[PDB]
Amino acid sequence: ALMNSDGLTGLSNRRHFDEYLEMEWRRSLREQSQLSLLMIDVDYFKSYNDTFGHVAGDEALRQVAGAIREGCSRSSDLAARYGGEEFAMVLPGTSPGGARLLAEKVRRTVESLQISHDQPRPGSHLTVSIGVSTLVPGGGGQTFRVLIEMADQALYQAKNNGRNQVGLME
Repeated sequence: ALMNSDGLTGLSNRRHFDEYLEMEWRRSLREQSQLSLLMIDVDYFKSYNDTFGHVAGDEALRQVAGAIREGCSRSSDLAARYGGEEFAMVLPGTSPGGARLLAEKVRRTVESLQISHDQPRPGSHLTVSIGVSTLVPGGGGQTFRVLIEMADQALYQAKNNGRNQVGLME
């Protein structure tokens, strides 16, 4: 077993990520500071594995992890593979605008890989959709997972508005 990382990509694993996110949520709750989150998801990944095989798939995920840690400039940022082709990045102290720009950096860096795909049509390249959320944590029964929920809602927006794009929550 691995304690903090993902075997395939070498990024953080889900458990390590969730724990960090909860600490940062609570930090932001006490500071009343903005906490942003990216949920990043390879487009047409099912088709991709079916057509090119799980080895090709794994190599693609590895390259995407590379794109992702590249966007992971600042020490306080943390990137994980949440599961399958789903990744996550926490961005403490990051405004909606800053979160969105960084997601665009990641999105473009993924396109720069030029990984050939035949979706949405022959001659295409691998892309990611990204949901961005940001919140100043509040009172009552509101856990850190609301931030994930918001990003996942943003992710649906991006996925249903044509993919290869960033969705936004607020």
